Amino acid sequence: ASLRANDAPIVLLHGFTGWGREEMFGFKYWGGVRGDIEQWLNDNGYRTYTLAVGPLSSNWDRVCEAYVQLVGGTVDYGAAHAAKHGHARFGRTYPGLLPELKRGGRIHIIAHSQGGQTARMLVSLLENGSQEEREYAKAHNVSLSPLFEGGHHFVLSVTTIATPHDGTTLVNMVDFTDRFFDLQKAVLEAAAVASNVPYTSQVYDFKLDQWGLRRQPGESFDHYFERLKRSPVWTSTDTARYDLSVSGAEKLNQWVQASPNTYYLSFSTERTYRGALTGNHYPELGMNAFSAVVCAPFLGSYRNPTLGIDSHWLENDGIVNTISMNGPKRGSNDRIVPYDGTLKKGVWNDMGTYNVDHLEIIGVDPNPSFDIRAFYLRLAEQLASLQP
Amino acid sequence: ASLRANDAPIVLLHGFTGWGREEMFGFKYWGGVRGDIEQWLNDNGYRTYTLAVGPLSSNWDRVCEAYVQLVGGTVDYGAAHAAKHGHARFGRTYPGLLPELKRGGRIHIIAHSQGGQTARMLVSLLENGSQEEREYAKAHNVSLSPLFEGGHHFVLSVTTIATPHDGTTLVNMVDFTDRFFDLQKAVLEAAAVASNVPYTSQVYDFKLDQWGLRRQPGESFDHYFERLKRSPVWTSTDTARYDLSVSGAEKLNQWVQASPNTYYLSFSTERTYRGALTGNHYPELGMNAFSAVVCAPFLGSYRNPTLGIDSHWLENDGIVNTISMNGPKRGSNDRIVPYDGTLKKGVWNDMGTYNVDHLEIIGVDPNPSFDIRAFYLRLAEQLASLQP
Ligand SMILES: [Ca+2]
Ligand SMILES: [Ca+2]
Ligand SMILES: [Zn+2]
Ligand SMILES: [Zn+2]
Repeated sequence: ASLRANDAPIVLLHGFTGWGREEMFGFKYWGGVRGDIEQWLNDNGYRTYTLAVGPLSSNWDRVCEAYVQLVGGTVDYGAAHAAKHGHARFGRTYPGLLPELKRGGRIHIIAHSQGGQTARMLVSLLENGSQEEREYAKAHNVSLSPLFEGGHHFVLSVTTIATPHDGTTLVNMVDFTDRFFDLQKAVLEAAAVASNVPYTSQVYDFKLDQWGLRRQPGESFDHYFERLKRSPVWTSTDTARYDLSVSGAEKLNQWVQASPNTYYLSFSTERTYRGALTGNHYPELGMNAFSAVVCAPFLGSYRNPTLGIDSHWLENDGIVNTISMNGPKRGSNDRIVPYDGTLKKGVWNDMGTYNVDHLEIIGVDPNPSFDIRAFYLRLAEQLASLQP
Repeated sequence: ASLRANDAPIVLLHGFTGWGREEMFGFKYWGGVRGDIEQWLNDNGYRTYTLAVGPLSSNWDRVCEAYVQLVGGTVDYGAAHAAKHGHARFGRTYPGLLPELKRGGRIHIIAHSQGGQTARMLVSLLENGSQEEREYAKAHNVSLSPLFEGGHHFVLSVTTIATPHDGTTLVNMVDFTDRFFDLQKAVLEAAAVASNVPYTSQVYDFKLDQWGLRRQPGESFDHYFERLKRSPVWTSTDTARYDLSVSGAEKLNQWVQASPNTYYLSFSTERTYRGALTGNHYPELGMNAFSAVVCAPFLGSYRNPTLGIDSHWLENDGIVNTISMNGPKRGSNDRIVPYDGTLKKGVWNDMGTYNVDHLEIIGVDPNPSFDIRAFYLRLAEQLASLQP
């Protein structure tokens, strides 16, 4: 084995789709059709909790919501940020899953997809806060969340799985808007939830209290998504959509840097093959059907030489280009090193590339030759082994 | 399709930025980074020409310059106007793009931003002349341009695109003068022209002979613009700056009326979203960067109750308040009617609001979701269908 060297709990964080345990009739994002990842970890002695933040919201907003769900309180988005983007300053209120974070407890965050951007941004906020929010607060005389002060530190490690640290070219597809929401619908269907029914109960809450957006009594997911597509959580720059783009991701990278206090681990995925006498990449047998028909072919061919989107960008997992996943590179100075058997603090420990697609790595799409329980249990044992 | 009912060629007219086909070396105002709109219309059978008048000059001066660019001759600003504002009576001399117009036939004018004011003014002069220039000429025994005589029905239609018919609140910003010249600097840089380089060749000629202003070869645009800011083309009432203001635009609307023999079409643009609880408008992802940072915020929040500049004025395309675009209203009796399939004479046929910004709509800023070719080919086809 490795020997347990820390007792930090694990916290799970989803991407641009995702929801809590009570949502979606209980079908879990972390485990999908394969079972319940949190429960398996807990059952094996690794305390684990799950976060639910806005799937379409910006990394900043998600990071504010996460802090509040972890420590307890009302989501405070920052008076400056909120004035700039025109949404409320305050979101929902949470009991707090781990109030010991205020007195020295720490955590391990395991994040999938965009969750990896959100996790990085939370560590950077904890540590350095935000100069702009500090200055706005005193100038306008309003209160200020401790999150924007800096000098807090409570994340021992961040692990990212299939994260677009450098963006994904998928956002450059012509009909990206309609295709992105058809993807949402496909994930709904993997969970046995219909997109043409006005469910009285909520089932998938987008957490859009700040923008005043809420599914209406009598409205289906089809109709809701048509409104979301025309609303600020899709058309502004304060969105997941902007942060997912190669250029948006680079801007985030310019200010969200690795902390020397925190171990970073990265997992990459791929599920494509290289075509004959082309550099193009094509979806492998078994890739989730939606991505195989709709996303994988564009991802495996779109090039932009002027921007450095070359041959190495075409390999993908059906949603994100594989090269984007080992850690932030564009607009960043973080260091990335191949895992060599000893994890190191303050740099990206590239744990390699797995032959599994974007939704398979979380159980949402089946893949019987992928032993997902062993993957997560082994990751938990490594996290458990990190020196404090 | 529809049937063609006139042979009237199309003439393109820019706004408060704009330059000739051979200027800005090749980078075209009409088409920018997307291509060359005049060329598409020509290659698709729609005969088309391009005018280039003083970008910062008053609508009157532009109109006079436009007249002479079309029928040929030496520009004539009118002796009364010239002595009143203190600039030369005569400007440049042109061969004429369509001297045949002097003896019959017609044109369709498609004009963007302030070109729309200019087009409306040309039509009014063509049809009514100027009583004032008539009296002056007679009282002083001096010659008179046929432009001021009246009785010339050269224009079959005027289509406006993002025109500030009731003005734009941008002019009310605290540092409008400095920011306006930064806007010019930004359009230069979109064509790759630097503002700190002492270009020997003209590159972008402001066509300010009447005022004796011209950039000295080897003078940078930075330096030139500094002189323009302190010159009459920035400081007098005979300028674009004044006609683009709310009161200036109301004054123009008080005398430039819709002619009964001409079809007017307006296209409106918007690229902002409404804030959750402020009524304010905010720039959408994708809006050209200069506007999004420097202009759209002020536009989407500036109100002046005294003048009825309301919540409805806040929606914008990054340069002009959208409500200003469907046609003249402040100080006008023109009738404006939503398009219902048939274009009517002597009124404003409001063709709708498009989700495109001020520069995207002429191709100067990119927007892959906007099919700019089809937008122009459809319009041309519609203009070709008009019954004279
Ligand atoms: Ca599969
Ligand atoms: Ca754009
Ligand atoms: Zn926000
Ligand atoms: Zn003048």
